[PDB]
Amino acid sequence: SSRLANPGSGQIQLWQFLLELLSDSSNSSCITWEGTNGEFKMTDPDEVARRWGERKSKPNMNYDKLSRALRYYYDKNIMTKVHGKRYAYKFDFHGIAQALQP
Amino acid sequence: SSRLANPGSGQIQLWQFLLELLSDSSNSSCITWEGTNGEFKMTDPDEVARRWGERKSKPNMNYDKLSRALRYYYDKNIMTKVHGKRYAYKFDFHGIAQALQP
Repeated sequence: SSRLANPGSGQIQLWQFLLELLSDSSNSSCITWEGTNGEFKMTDPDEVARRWGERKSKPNMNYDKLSRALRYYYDKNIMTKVHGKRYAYKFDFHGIAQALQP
Repeated sequence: SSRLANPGSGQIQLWQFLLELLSDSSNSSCITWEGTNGEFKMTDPDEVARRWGERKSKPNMNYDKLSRALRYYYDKNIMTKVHGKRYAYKFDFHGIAQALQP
């Protein structure tokens, strides 16, 4: 259900889009690794939502909606919110490993 | 250099082979998640090496050699050994995320 797409594809899912941005340190002004395995923070959440909007060509993509989509992963063992930090989330390797299986 | 292959492929790299086994809990008698994001343990290292040997059709694959190949990741920000535990290693999300990029 949460499935691997081709990198840079329009069909990519949000979890894998975020990993794509994280994997290039040059994006750190909008999204960056925290340092603690799998934790990341959106230093510019609106720019993250803008870029997700552009990838998906969804009009009116905004942080309200991105945060709704992000909420959907908390049940899927893909990601959780990090409490006490601003715009901070943590990937779950255990759900991510399955996402790479057929 | 550490690159994504097709699941179940003979051309798969060791890091992704291990994730494949981890992703199916039924393999826990030889290899299983520890619970702490990305940490895993080989409950039967010889059976892990046997299965890697079978995938790769390498004769005389054994734990000595697997542990040599595993050593190669400690420089690549893919994996490190967990000290104080038996046959225990930890994936690094930061190197794994790049492994999914072109």
